[PDB]
Amino acid sequence: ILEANKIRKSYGNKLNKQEVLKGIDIHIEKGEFVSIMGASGSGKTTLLNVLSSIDQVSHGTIHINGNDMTAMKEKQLAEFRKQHLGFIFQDYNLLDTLTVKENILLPLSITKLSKKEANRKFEEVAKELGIYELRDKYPNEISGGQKQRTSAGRAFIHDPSIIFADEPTGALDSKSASDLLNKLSQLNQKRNATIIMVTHDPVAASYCGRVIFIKDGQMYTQLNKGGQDRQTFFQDIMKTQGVL
Amino acid sequence: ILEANKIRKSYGNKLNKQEVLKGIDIHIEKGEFVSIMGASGSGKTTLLNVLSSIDQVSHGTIHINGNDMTAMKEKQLAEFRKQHLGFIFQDYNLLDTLTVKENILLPLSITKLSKKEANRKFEEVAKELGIYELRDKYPNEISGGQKQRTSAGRAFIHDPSIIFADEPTGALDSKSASDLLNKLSQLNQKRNATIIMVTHDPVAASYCGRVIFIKDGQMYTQLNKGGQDRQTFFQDIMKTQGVL
Amino acid sequence: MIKAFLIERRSWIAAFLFQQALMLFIAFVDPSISFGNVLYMVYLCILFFIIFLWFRYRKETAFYKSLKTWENNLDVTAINEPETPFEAMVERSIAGQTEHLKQTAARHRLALENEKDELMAWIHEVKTPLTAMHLIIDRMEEKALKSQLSYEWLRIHLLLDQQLHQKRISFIENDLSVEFIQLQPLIFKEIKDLQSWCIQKGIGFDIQLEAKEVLSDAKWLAFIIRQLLTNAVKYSEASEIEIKSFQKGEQTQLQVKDCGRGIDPKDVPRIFDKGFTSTTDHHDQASTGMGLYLAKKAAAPLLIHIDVESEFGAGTVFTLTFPIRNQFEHVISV
Amino acid sequence: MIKAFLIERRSWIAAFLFQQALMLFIAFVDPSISFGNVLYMVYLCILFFIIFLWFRYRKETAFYKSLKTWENNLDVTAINEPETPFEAMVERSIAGQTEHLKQTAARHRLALENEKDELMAWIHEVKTPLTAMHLIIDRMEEKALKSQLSYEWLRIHLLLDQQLHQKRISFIENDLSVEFIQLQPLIFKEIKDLQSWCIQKGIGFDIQLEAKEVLSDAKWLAFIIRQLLTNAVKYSEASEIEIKSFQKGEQTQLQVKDCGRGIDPKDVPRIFDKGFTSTTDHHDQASTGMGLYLAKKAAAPLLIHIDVESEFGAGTVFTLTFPIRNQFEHVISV
Amino acid sequence: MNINQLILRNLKKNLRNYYLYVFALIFSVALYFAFVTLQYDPAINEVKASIKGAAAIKTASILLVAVVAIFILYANTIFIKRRSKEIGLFQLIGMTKHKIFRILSAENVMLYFGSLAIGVAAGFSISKLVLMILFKIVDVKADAKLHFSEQALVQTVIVFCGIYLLIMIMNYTFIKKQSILSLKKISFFQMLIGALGIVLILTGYYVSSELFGGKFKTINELFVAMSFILGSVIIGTFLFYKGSVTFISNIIRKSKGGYLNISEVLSLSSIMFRMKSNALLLTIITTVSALAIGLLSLAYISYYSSEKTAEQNVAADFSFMNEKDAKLFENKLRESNISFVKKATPVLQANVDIANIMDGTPKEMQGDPGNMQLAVVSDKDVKGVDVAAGEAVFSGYTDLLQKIMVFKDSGVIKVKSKHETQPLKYKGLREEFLVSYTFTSGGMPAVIVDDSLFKQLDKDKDPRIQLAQSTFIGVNVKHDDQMEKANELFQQVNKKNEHLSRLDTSAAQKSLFGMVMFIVGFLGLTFLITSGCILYFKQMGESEDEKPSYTILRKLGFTQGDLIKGIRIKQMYNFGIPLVVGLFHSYFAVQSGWFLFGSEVWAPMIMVMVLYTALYSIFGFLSVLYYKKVIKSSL
Ligand SMILES: CCCCCCCC/C=C/CCCCCCCC(=O)O[C@H](COC(=O)CCCCCCCCCCCCCCC)COP(=O)(O)OCCN
Ligand SMILES: CCCCCCCC/C=C\CCCCCCCC(=O)O
Ligand SMILES: CCCCCCCC/C=C\CCCCCCCC(=O)O
Repeated sequence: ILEANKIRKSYGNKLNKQEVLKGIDIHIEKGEFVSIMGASGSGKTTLLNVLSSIDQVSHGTIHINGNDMTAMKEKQLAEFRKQHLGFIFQDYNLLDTLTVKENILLPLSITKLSKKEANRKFEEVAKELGIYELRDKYPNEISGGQKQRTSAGRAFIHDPSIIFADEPTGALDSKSASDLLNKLSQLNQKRNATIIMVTHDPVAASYCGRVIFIKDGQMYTQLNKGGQDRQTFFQDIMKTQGVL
Repeated sequence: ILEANKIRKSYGNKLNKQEVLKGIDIHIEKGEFVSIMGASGSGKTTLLNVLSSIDQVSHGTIHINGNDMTAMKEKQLAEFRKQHLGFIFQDYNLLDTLTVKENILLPLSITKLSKKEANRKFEEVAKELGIYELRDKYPNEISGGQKQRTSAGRAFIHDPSIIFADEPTGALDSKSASDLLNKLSQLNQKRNATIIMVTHDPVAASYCGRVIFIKDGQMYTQLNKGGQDRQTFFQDIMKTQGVL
Repeated sequence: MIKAFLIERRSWIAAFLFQQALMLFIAFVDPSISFGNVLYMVYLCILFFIIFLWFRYRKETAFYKSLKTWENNLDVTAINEPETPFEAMVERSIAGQTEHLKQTAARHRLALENEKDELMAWIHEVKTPLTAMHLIIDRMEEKALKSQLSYEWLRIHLLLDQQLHQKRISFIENDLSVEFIQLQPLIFKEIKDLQSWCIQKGIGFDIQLEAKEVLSDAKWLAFIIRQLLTNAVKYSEASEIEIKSFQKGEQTQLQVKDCGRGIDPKDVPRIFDKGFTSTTDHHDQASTGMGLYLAKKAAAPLLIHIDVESEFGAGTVFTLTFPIRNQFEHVISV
Repeated sequence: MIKAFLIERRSWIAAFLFQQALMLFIAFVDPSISFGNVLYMVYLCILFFIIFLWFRYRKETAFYKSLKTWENNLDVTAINEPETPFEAMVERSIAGQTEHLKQTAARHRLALENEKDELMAWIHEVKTPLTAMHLIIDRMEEKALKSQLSYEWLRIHLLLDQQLHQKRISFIENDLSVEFIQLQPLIFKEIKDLQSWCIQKGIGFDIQLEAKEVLSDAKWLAFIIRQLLTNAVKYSEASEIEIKSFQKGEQTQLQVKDCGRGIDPKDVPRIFDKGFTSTTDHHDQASTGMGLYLAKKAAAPLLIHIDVESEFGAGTVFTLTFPIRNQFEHVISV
Repeated sequence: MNINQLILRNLKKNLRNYYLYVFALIFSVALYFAFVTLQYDPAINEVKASIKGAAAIKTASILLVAVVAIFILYANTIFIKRRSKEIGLFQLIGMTKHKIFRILSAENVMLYFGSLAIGVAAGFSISKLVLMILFKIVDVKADAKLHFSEQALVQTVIVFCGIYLLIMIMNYTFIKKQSILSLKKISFFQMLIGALGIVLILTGYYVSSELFGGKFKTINELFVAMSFILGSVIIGTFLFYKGSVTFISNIIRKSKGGYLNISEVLSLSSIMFRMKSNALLLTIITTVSALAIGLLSLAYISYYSSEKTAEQNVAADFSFMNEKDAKLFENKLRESNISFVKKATPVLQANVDIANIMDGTPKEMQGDPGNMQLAVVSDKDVKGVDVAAGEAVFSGYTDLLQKIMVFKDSGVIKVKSKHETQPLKYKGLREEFLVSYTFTSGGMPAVIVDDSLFKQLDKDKDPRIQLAQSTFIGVNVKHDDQMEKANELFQQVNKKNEHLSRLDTSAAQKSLFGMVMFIVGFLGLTFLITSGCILYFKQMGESEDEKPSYTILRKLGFTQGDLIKGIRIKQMYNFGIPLVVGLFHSYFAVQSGWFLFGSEVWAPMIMVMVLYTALYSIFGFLSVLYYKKVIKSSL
């Protein structure tokens, strides 16, 4: 959906200046699960800040479903991102003083929607993510995987189009990580929604359909999978990450 | 050395009863490198968990080294699990603040073996796994194929009776996978030590002597290999997997 | 739990209050001790004691409320983990009683398994004699007495098969096997099994199978066909059974027609009920009235609809609607 | 349990000590109040508090130790009636758990009795057609075919009788009826019942009964005698079975002897075990091997001693020692 | 979602976590109200000393309010940084920056004002206990009454309202500054830093060991050594935490080899990683703790020896300089049914040279060494010794002057008479005193000469340095009787209060130092209760930022019974290291000028240090409780 074209971020703090990004070009379509992998020190987090409209940009044209984030004001941009985007972070941000249901229903409380639709949306999300039985527990007494699954389900209650997601595997073991990635892949197929993961773990990236390797200007290689069986793709991504 | 008869585990939410073990009976002779593999919705992981002391038995009995440990007790079960049954998890589980030698020597510090015996044991163990040149590195500086070897050395140092390996080579490249499997086979060959290993990769399990194909909580035949080369046993394993 | 806690601890409170009352009372008999200062002391002791009582209340009245929480509604794990030694023993006793109940349940399960195993032992020890008797019977020469003996043997064989299928309807879930079935060999086998009844009752078979391939469970389909043929033979005399199979849309249907007495319309919807026996004829007492119920129960997972059309004095029509081929992929794959 | 009580009530002791310290401090800092009277009061109150702690210890320690003795013992009344509300709550919870366990156990037992009754009804409805075939088939003409059919029917009837008595061995005590029994007519009836097998195998009988009258129950004794005769016939080939009954002292001895293959001495002690089958010949696989066990178990309430004397290659002697008449006096009265 | 419910739930969560903050607020408000009520009481005027008595409570209040304000502001800036994830999430959801302010400011005003209202009501309740405590350190037989003193209410309300206004202004800026974001090996520098820190601290101690005595023989050199020592000690304390702990811990770690157990793992990791970050905080805590302990101990040392110094300053129970006043006092004592002992001894003010007798340095000038003023008395009037010709005996001990001016063995003393000089020798030094401090300069001893020699010295009697009265008419009293009646009789003898008694000086000294002891003790208690909470909060954060480690360890076989055992040692080291350094600072501060105050030490320091350690430990245990709470929920 979004188009990356000559995306650059200005700098110039004190006297020393660095340009982390030196040319960015991506053209992707709905129903994709791209992973923008890379290397340490390449400013991938800076790419998240620029791409997620969190940090203001200076050069380049980016069109979110035909809408450019430089074509409106800061308040309008904030409303656009709050009504058309969703976020998942490395560490879950869950209030302790609320329930597993109220945590998921908090984003759609200010919009002033009738209770029945919100209840139906939570019901279907919790059933399709497998936490409906934990309907009214507290985040104090649930496992490590369920907290991250709840955080992921929070970013699906308002039906967005692009799901930005920093590394959702930092504080999870292998079983929970595999379960969460399987749930995300199931979410992608059912409802059309673009997911842009950014992680440097080949195990997490092997679940995707497209991998982009950023060296200094995001042009190193581009794997495409196509018809692999989640193991040959794993070896391919390992070889590509090890060649450099 | 292991002996279980009519084991049955009922995992439910006190509202729905879904048994996953249907009375599995297994015999393992001391000094055998057996494997458990088959399907993806079975209870082989649960079978490996219940063979150890991490999970109890709802119906049946298991004997380890003749010593019955089915009646069980928390303070007794913890002591038994600490004094035997070395484990190799799927994850590295290495303390980052400590070096490569402290992690190996830590489990042995609750026995007070002075210093000379501990140094001699570490010398003997590290001479065979080829990590002796890494006595002072930190875990955030060595490759991803050596932390698994360090974990295996940790599990092998207090000479337990039965060693439970749970998907050791699941997140490694082919070269390091083969190296680690060869090291495990050599260690088993030299000193008598039973290893029970759960794998999803046929060439990883080709190094074994016996294979058990758990299917839907049942037995579904057993292989024995014997006096055959690794290649023919590999092809037989692949064909048997294809039949299922 | 204010009143309960106060009644629980009404001796320590009395001890402290008696202490301070004595301190006040020794102020009226000793001229070397004033009154205002003693009042001040008692005032700084009352305040401290009140605060301490409130804190000890709110700490200690938790476990005995969790106990009432767990008692009847739900949440077997409602009771809080013990912190003081006294509550630990209560928790241990409750857990011990619960595990004793679990052990009793396991013993009852073992007893049920043993009883069921003895049941199959008797089943096999009875099923061998029927085969032996059939082998012995297939050696005779006379007509009428031998026909009567064959009728009795077939009746007992059918009854034992009904009993075995009733036993197996509990484990049909783990025994289902769906494959292509040829209707003609199955119908011929059922006719051969029921040869003696048809010979004695003078009942023929009209085989007109436009459709020759069906998709269901072969064993249970044969069971249903045999039961329908047996019912038609028993409830009809000097009549020909017309068995017609035709393809309607994408689903195959099989029709069995008899020219017997028929079923009264008031009892037609209740024919499939368990244990139902008609009071129209005294001979219906010998019929167990269990074949139709078992057939309907077994046909439901096979996506086969059973319909009955009976008119008194005309006959009865039974039709089985075989499911579509595509509907079994969801059963094989899941 | 001293430590377990002094660790559970540390807060109140600490509060009391702090209050004493506060009183002493405020008395010290003020010139009006003296400093000997407060010290004497502190000493006296401390000793009284020690006595009070002992008194409080006694009751609660006694009750809780009684409760802990209740949880693991064979005494359900070991729990004392609660005196404080917390113990009332604990007792109420335990009573509710016990009530639930009793309800579920009673439901389980009643259900299982229901399937047992249904199974018994099915057994009756299965054994009746055996009598139907007997009535139909007692008209045969050919000698060899009739002999074979009679042998098979007798074997099936013996199996059904063994199953019936296995079912009734749980209520044999409720079926006992002491009466005088004429041994000769019963033995003649048993011999005539086994006529087909002896005709097929050429087995004769010698009857020499010195003792004619015994005191026992008709049905169970007849069942035991029939089982012994059936075993003797099955384990013998073309041999004459001799039955001798003579009075030895005050106890009646009944001897059953056959000239068959006998019983191996190593297997002699193990014949009485349930389901024992001789491995010498494969023809014994079809035999249940439970008739001897049923007879031995039925002989115990009848106070009848069963003796075995067997020789390999010669035969087996079965001896039944009937009890004295006066020994039934204590059983009949109760 | 009914924001009121969220506010209430947040407040309920806040109360059960930061309860030490509430306790500190209540204690501070109560103590401030107590001092302000005590200041305005008209009964405070019975405290008579050099300082007025009602003008020291004002200084105590002004000192207390600043400490309370600093503690409150720092605690409230610690609290707000633990609520950054919530603010970031609320900004992502869609709330503005003028609603988060209200949401997390309405759940704080209720807590603050509840504490303020409760503290006042428990402050009218301790306002008489404070009075009674004060009227026992200074011996006064008055009475204390219970009242309200409404001025204290106004002062307390105004002060704490101002502090809360500062808190709110500080909070608003942080909220209006947040962005939507935020949602090894030893070098050659740390070694030098640690070495410099230890060397500087040791040098400071060694320089502080000399001070009063030896060098620094003026007023513009001593104030250089004091500044040097203070600066060196503070800088050494600061450099100790940055580098000198990492060095020692690194040596200890790379001395075991590779064999480490659970306790060593936890302790070494925690200390090495975290003790460096908080370097300015621990320095302040250590220095202020040392200052408070040292000042309190010195005040107690001075107040302890009042009886002995009063008995030493005046030789007899009463001292008289005028014959008319002495005879008047004896006349009033005649009809009081009290009998007395009177004795008089002439005294000669003569100067001699004793420059050859000290073992120190001639540079200890303190007057002309050839012109020291000494008191000369005969031997006939003395009833204790029988001296001979050419022999001189001194009087008194006066521990202070011994270190300032050491005395050697027998030498020669040249008498600086008008036109003659008879040499004598120093026989020995006594310990009793025979002349009041009026005739013996500051504390200089007095010489004893033979009667025959005195018969020539009094013949000389050079009138150049003689005092107003060369006589020592001093009356004594009989065995223990009513001394107080004679005390007021003596008081009314001198309307000009020119004579000296043996009770008024003691009472004045005791009052003057008792007030200081009172003030310093209460400020020290407040500082202790203040620092404990800050350390507790820092340890709370440290414990919450280590939960993963416990989870990993709990998979290899270790149980909670070992994790808690290791946590015990960790907390012991963490709360004990800042205490021993403060104890050493205070102990080396006390044992350098103790002789300037009293004559007996080791009695006060042990008591003060024991009290401080007990309170510090009772603050220490609650951290172990919190760690036990955290470990359980890390399965
Ligand atoms: C003078 C020498 C001082 C030395 C230092 C002593 C300090 C040590 C002690 C403080 C004792 C505090 C005792 C209470 C601790 C209990 C911990 C706790 O959990 O309290 C929780 C509540 O906490 C509170 O409300 C504490 C608020 C007041 C703290 C205690 C202070 C009372 C008044 C202070 C004394 C005033 C006079 C002082 C003069 C000496 C209970 O759970 P919950 O919040 O109701 O449940 C949550 C609902 N979902
Ligand atoms: C000076 C008059 C009294 C002032 C108020 C008292 C200050 C608070 C004292 C203690 C509060 C009660 C302590 C809480 C109970 C738990 C203590 C424990 O378990 O040991
Ligand atoms: C001179 C007086 C000394 C007073 C000593 C006080 C002793 C300790 C006082 C009370 C401790 C209360 C502990 C309650 C905390 C509960 C822990 C929790 O649940 O968070």
